[PDB]
Amino acid sequence: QCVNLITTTQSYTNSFTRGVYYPDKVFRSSVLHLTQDLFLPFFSNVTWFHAINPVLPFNDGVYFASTEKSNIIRGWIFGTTLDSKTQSLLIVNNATNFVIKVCEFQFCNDPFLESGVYSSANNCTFEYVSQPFKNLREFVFKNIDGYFKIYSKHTPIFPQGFSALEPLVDLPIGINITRFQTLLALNRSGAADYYVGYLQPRTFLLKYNENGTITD
Amino acid sequence: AVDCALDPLSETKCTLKSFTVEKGIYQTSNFRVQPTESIVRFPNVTNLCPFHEVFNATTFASVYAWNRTRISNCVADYSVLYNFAPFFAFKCYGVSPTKLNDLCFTNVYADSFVIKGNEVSQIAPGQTGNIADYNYKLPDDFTGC
Amino acid sequence: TNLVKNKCVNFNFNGLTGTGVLTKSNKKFLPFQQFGRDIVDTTDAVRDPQTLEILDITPCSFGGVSVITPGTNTSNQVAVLYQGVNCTEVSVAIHADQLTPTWRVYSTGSNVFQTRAGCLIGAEYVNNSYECDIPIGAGVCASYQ
Amino acid sequence: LLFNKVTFNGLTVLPPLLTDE
Amino acid sequence: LSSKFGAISSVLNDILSRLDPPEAEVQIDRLITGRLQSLQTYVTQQLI
Amino acid sequence: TEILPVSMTKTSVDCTMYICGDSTECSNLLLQYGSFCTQLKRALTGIA
Repeated sequence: QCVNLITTTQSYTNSFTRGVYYPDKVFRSSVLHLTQDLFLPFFSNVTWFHAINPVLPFNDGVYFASTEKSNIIRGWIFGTTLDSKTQSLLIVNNATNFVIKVCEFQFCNDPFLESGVYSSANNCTFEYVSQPFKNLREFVFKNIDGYFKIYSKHTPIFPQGFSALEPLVDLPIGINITRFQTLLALNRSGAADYYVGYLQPRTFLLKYNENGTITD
Repeated sequence: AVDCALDPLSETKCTLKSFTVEKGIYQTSNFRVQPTESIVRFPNVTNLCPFHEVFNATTFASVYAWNRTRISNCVADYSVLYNFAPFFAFKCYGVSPTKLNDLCFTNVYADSFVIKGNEVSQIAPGQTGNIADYNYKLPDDFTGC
Repeated sequence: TNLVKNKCVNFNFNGLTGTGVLTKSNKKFLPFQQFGRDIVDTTDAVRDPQTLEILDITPCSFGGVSVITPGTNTSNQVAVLYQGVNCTEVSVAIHADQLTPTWRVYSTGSNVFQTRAGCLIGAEYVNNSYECDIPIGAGVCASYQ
Repeated sequence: LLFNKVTFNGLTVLPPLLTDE
Repeated sequence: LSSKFGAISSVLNDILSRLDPPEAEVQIDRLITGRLQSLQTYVTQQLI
Repeated sequence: TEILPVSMTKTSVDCTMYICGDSTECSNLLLQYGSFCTQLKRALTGIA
């Protein structure tokens, strides 16, 4: 059901130092730690989508950022294929909690948000619900060693600041994820802007303060 | 002879390999305070598996229409199953019931069904019978109890 | 197992094994991070998986053992220097059998002196200054007078 | 001024024999 | 000490608890060789 | 002004807690490597 259209703006983020997250659960006080992990390169070409939907590859990590469109960008789909022949993920949010379930959903052509995304319910394997908590919403998805990691951090007011993304869930689903798709949550009968960046194997020098927070 | 663990003089004679030690200070060994106790700490066990609801169910399904329940993402506490009648008959294959409370598993499946007394011995890998061939059969490489 | 602090014990915090002294820490951890590491990547602080309290991990006391002797030709009396440790810790590890060297020097009183190089047992500290005969460390020397 | 300007798994640091004093 | 000189781990407690004593022997031997080489290098540099 | 180094930090190594750290199997395996521990301890004592 085609109900929306997007535009691809590939050239953006001339000044970008946002792709930073906590690589592990280790506390460090006034320590300059050298980390080799899947980070987002600084000043990289992040694709900007201006929707008024398409499938995007995962390729070992993806960065997601959303504008102050509250309750608009509140869905994410993951899986190697959008059909019932293989397992697929499904994540939804209601600005207070996160509901995650992985099943062999039969996705439609353009899910818009529930029967609006899938048409069947095959033999699922896992389901989870997260704990409760202009603004900026950043997200990072990883599928290393079967554990699906998600990092997030909310901050008011995009390139004029620095903030590290804290881990939220560590879903041990173990499914193969190659492609992903976002849900715009169209109103039943827009200005939804979201950024998509891909992680790469790079070395970073993390700066920890006295309280154990990544400062730079 | 010199017992090297008797006194510090014997220890410095051991280190110097000489019965006569010269005036001075000699490093013989290193001291260390041994651990007094052994502490093992784990988070509170709260995600209990649904086996309690499976065993405490009112009526089970038939032997030919048994319903399988999926057990995952929970702590398999096998000690709580003793609250029912003590008529449990344990017959495991490939795993020990005592060491089962210390191992990990990916997915656990529980099959429940009601049969008579004579068919209890038929629920085992390699058996032959009416129920074992037309109602419920276990594989040769079955792992569980 | 229950939590024990201010005591050298073998701890196991959710798979993190080791030995050390657990004390109350002033470190303000974040909810997602559990254990802390210093610049040399050694575990120096952990959180209780149940109480959620941050506990400093201090390695149990160790150091070199030095024997001070005037020479076999003079006398068999010796003094022991526990390098890099307070005399109180040595007294605690001697009262309760926790010290690695099985031999123990008799503490007759006024013979256990605390130096900046370590705890000295077997020699009495006098206020008179003499020429250094046996160098102990930190300006303290020993002699047989 | 000179003193103010100039500012564990088996490794022990031994103090010098002569102190700063 | 955090480096595994061709070993599955460097904690010296996971090796004795995961694999058999025969293979744990060669793993501990590799770790001992690595740490002894490190100590020798340190002592040589300290002598220089 | 002329500044000249006179001494450096005196260092001692257990040679056993570093390589093994309260491991009995590691100590028994290290006992087969000879007197490298003794040489290292003697060199460090000489430097000190």
